[PDB]
Amino acid sequence: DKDLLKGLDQEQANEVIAVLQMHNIEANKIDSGKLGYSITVAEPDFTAAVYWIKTYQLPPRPRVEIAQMFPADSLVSSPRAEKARLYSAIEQRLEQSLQTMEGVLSARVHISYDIDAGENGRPPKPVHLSALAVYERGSPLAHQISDIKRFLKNSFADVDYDNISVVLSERSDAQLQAPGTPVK
Amino acid sequence: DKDLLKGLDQEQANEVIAVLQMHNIEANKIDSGKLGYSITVAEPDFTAAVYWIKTYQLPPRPRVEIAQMFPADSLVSSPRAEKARLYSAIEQRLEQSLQTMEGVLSARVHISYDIDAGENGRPPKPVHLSALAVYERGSPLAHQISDIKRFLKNSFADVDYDNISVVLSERSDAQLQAPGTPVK
Amino acid sequence: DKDLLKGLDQEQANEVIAVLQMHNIEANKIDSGKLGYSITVAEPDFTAAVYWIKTYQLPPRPRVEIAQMFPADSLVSSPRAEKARLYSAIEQRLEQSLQTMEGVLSARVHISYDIDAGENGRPPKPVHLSALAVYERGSPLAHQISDIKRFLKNSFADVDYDNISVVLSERSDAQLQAPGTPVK
Amino acid sequence: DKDLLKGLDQEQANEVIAVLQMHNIEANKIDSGKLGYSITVAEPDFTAAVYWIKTYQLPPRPRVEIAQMFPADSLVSSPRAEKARLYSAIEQRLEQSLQTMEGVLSARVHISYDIDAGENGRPPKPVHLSALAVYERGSPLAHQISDIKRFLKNSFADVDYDNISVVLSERSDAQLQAPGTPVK
Amino acid sequence: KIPVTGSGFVAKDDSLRTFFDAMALQ
Amino acid sequence: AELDSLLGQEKERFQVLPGRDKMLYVAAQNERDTLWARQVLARGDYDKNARVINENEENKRISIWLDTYYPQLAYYRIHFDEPRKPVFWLSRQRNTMSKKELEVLSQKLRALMPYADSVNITLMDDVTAAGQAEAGLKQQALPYSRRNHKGGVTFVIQGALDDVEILRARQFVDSYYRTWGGRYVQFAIELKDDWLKGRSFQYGAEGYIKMSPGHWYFPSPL
Amino acid sequence: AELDSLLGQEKERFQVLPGRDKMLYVAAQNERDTLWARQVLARGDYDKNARVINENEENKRISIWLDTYYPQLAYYRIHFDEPRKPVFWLSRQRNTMSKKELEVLSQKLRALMPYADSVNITLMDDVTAAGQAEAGLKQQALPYSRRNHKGGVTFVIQGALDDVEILRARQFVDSYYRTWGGRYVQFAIELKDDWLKGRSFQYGAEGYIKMSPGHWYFPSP
Amino acid sequence: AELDSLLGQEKERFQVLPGRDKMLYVAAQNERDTLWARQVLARGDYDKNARVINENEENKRISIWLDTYYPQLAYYRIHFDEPRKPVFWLSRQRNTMSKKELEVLSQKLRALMPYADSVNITLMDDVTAAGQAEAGLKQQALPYSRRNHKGGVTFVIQGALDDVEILRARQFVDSYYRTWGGRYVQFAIELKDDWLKGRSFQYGAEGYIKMSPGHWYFPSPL
Amino acid sequence: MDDLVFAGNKALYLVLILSGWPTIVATIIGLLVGLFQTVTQLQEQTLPFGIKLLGVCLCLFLLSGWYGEVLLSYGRQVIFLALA
Repeated sequence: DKDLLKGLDQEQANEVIAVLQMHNIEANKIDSGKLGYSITVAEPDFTAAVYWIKTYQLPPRPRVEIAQMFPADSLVSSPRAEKARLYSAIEQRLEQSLQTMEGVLSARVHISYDIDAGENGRPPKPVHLSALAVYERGSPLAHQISDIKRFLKNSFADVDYDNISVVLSERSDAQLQAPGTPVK
Repeated sequence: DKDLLKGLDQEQANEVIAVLQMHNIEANKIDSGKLGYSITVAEPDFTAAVYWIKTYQLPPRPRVEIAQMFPADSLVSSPRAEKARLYSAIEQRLEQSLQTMEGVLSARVHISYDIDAGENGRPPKPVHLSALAVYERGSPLAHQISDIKRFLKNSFADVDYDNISVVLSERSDAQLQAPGTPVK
Repeated sequence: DKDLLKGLDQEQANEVIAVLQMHNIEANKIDSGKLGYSITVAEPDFTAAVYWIKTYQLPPRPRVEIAQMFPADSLVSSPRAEKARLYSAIEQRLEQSLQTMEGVLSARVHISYDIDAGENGRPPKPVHLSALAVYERGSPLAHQISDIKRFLKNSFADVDYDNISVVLSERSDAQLQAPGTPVK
Repeated sequence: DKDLLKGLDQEQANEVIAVLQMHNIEANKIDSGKLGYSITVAEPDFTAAVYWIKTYQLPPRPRVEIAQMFPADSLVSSPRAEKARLYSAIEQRLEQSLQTMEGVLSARVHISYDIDAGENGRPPKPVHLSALAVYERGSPLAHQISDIKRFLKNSFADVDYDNISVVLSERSDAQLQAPGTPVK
Repeated sequence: KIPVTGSGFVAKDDSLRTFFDAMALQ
Repeated sequence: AELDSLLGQEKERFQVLPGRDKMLYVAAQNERDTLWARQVLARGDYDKNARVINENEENKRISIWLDTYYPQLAYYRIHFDEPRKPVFWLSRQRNTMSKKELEVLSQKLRALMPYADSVNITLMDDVTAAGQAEAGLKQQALPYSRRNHKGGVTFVIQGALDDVEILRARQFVDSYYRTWGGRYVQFAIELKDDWLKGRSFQYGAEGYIKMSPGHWYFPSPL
Repeated sequence: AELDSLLGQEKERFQVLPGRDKMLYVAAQNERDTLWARQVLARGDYDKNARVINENEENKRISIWLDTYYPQLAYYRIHFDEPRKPVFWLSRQRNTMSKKELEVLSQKLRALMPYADSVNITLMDDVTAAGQAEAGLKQQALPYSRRNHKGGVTFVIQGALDDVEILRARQFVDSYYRTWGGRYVQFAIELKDDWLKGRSFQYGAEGYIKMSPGHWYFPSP
Repeated sequence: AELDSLLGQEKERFQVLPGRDKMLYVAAQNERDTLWARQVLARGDYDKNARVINENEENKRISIWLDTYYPQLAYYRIHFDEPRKPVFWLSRQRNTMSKKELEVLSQKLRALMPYADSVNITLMDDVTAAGQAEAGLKQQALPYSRRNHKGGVTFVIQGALDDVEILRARQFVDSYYRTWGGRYVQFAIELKDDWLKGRSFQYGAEGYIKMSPGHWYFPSPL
Repeated sequence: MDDLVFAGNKALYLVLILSGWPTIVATIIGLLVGLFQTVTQLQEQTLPFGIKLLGVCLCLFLLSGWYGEVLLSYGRQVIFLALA
């Protein structure tokens, strides 16, 4: 049993295993105290497991939000940083509210940052949104694209129905069976 | 007995259990005192438990409010921070008051945020509201969109009935039976 | 007995127990002294009890008021943080006066908060109010909607009858019998 | 058994191994604790492995982001540094939200940086995007280019459909079999 | 694009100069 | 232990009916007592088989069978006041089956409900179903608009209504759906912002003329 | 360890049908009960062979088989209310097969489903398939626009609909696709913002929109 | 160890065909299940020779052979709904082959696929292949533009489309390419902005573009 | 008045950080004069003011390129906030 990743995180190790079990190779998660987890595979599956590490770019990075670049713990903050932290808290709250609809498993919302409106005498521009969603299969997902557009429409100042773009898709086929150890 | 998540919180482990028990697998919640909770599953349903961790993005993250980005213990306080820590309390007080209606189980309310209207010489814009809800089944949920809209209409300065959008639905089928231990 | 919640307090435990006893499962309250209360259900009632914890979002969050975001023991006291603290105690006092009517069990009042209406040259707008109520059954609840509208009308500067909205409803059916121990 | 690299990182060592296994030579990864890793190859496979190190420019450099050239530890912050740290976080959130589409293995987004408009008296220019993607094979990759443009169009203020350029391709043939030890 | 079934002129706060030009064809 | 003793102390809200396919049907009356009696059979303190039925969920179950085996059928509701002899309210002026075909329909509906003994089929009238909806919508003094068409009618209530006319329209509609169902007559309570409650006139050269009901409403300057 | 006891406690939501190719079929009725019953057979606590059938995934499988060996066919659905005898809703006014070719089709459809004793092919009228879609759409007070063409119709719902109307349209489309399917009649709900809210306009023969006191817009019909 | 047991627990998503050249073909159904059975045969836990086949890869494998030994052939797709007898769809109104030449084509296509028994060649019509594409493109209410030419047609779907006419066209092109192949008729979903974005122009046979109130431009006749 | 309340805190936060660096370097070597002489005392009171003045103009000769650009930036920022 050769190792290929160590010093990982609890959230990262549950994703490397889910990628490897999809492609018929079995991995083992091993705890090491405060030094994190480690993932070991068998001997004949070593040539394929490095190929799916390189292809799927594993381990994952922590997901980035715009509010991390402008911390609230600073002493003095610009209005360009306070408006950028406000739009990043609205953008996370609409994403956490889209997962509570009927059939949505995951969602992701983006928003236009009109950050240079108050610097000059030009009026501020209209705002744009763009959302993704993953629906549970078995649903006719053509009619679900108007409920998200009606929900996102009058949740802001003045958007139009052609300034919102929704790209959604059904989920993949389920993986319920064990991979299986190679015989030797 | 293989662990997949450990060091969780109390309301996080009750969500990971309630997600796994919907798909016919049985989990075990073990305490550790100061280290938090931990979740183990059986051996023949470990691959499905990893797949439903990845699909539903478990473990959950805590819910985001706008008043967490402008904390009250700061030394300075711009009028944008006072104006957004005040919209962020009616946004989560109308949500608390929507839960006391006849039939509502959960609700979520969003308000449009207007901050720079009082700074420069423009008049303030109109207010836009949006709401979601989950009703107990057996209800005529098409006739209940005019009572939420009537209750939301005159809780602000001047909104119209064309600026309030309610998207609501009935809850899922009840899960009451036990999953069942894997015999081998 | 499988525990599902612990570390609660007195007001939260009496709501989780009252919710579970409506759905034919019985719980047990355990005082752990300094750590807090606890709630335990049976093992056949454990899979069903996690489903109603997930559905009703138990344990309940504390009810938020607008006078908590602007505490009285702060250094700065802006006029926006003074009118936001005055209007919150008015809607907390009108609710306690609504509970003293004949046949009212609960009520909730919402005043329209105005923020930038004072600092500009423009005069402040009119005041909008909204109220919910839960009545005791057997009362002709269509006729008590013209007494809340009369009591709330001239308790402010100038409101119209089209700017007050009362949404009231009779209470649910009484739960008086025991759930029943699970025999096997 | 002659060594050719040492003191490597974990993420660099998995890519040197994933490159040498593509070209039928077998490498070994040796952990040295604090001092890093080491890649050792066999004796007849040394003159070819030193050729592919020079050709593929291995070991790989860490990937550069624009938010590393303007750290937050500075006591003062110019508006060019704040607008570049804002654009460098939208540039990573968009590519982390492109990998969660259906069929995408990896992606890479580039935003046009316009810096001098927010401080001079000149009007700002339009904003341009450019994306790359790697798809799972068997995909209609001509029809899958019209929703990446739809997703990237209204996540900003005002772009046109010819100011977005998408260059995407499919993944390579899978490497599943073992290389093979040099016999003599 | 203009959903009304009949024939007629709808004026939303006109100013008696724009209005009488609509009657200047009948 | 029998089934009527494993429920609560009040042995009058559930009624246990012996089936014909060797089962046992518990007959609740709302959605709260249905989950109260389903938790008993879910935890499994009963050795035989038992099912919980309803009046709504047993009325959306035998309409799914009916729009596959008997499509183009005109009917209103199935009433379960006496659960051993249900009443099937069939429409009179929209069907053409004879007496011999109604015995076949009354036998194939009897085979779907094994707890019942005989299904009674009564041919209710078709103009009293709309007369009882218009006289009850005129008694509460609500501004309505009737839209008669072939095979169903439709009453629409619009405008900026107040809280009394919303509570009265909800109270009448839920008391009408329980008797007739939403198969023939449908209600359309919607809230827009115009002080005229639905109606609209145009002014020219003689007075006002009443316009036809259309989709567009004129917003109210007031 | 028989298969009907390895599922849950409630023995009502599943129905185990013996097959002809020596295999047991578990007939669920939605996707939640399908993943509940596929987890049992996937974790391996059953020795013999078993499959989990569904209403939809069996309806999309004999429609993949059907448009290779029997192209240019006009049909609506396959109804599985009694799974030992399904009903095949064929069209009447759009195909001219004789009585022998309908028996050959009723034997080749029986050979695909080993749990079915026979297939009941019923021909159905084509006018009432669109009359039931228009008389149910006129009842819900929705604006629409019928587009008849050869071999299918299409209803287009446009405008700035509110929240009551976009919930009454979705409950009718979802309650109509269950019975007839999306083979003949297609619905299309698209919603857009209204250009004339505060504008003054003239309608009729010569129609125009006033976007300003000094601005005219002449829309093309 | 048999190959039927060396795969997963579900013994229905794969299919083992004994070949004619002393081999063993495994018939998967998509690309996720192709790599599941290619990892088994590539990590070496099987003794004899085996191969994994698909439908898209096997359709692209014996189309290279028909670009060398039978050029200028008009065909659509090779269907593998039962992998022992494939159905070859040949064009009827664009071939000039007799009965003997179709037999020597079947005998030369049988030797490429050692798992098959007898390739069945049927002649599909040519006007129905573009009629099902136009009647399917008209039902989804999509704007299009048909360009007939010699040996194939072309449908062009351009303009500024919204989010629902993308999803309603991606589900039809994928459902048409699966059953008819992309050999004869091809769609072009070219999503672009408005040409001459905010410019007033004077179209038709003597055209100009007004770049400004005082600027003319005379390109190709707009 | 967000730009008014931002330029007032930025002006006083730039006073604290510009006047704190030569004040701490004026008392680090001022403590390294008094603490160093605990053995072989020879203490004179007016002696460390010359070394404190050399230590002030030394660190001003280092920070002269930084003290200019932290005022050049705030100077260009405070006029752009006023005009446009």
